[PDB]
Amino acid sequence: FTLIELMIVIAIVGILAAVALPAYQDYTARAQVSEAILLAEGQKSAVTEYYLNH
Amino acid sequence: FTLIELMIVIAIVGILAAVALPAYQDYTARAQVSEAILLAEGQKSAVTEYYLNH
Repeated sequence: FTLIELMIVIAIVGILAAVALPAYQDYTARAQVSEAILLAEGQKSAVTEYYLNH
Repeated sequence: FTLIELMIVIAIVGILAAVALPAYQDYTARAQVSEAILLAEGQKSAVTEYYLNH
């Protein structure tokens, strides 16, 4: 019944390859989001300039 | 599967070195343009003078 001990090791592996990964689709998003942040930044200038001029 | 976390960091780097640079060929232009602005300025004088005289 080391087999159990085995099947234990199996069992603990059994419920070890499921739901043990939080928030990574969450995390990639941030950067994937933040990528979008990276772009309109330059627009701020003429926006300011417009506000600056006007 | 920190490898994922790794490959995530890779992945987020993956789509991080592409299209994250707005409008700079746009911006250089302005000055590159504005350089051209700098020159004919002096012509305005005799232009005025011509208008001034005449």
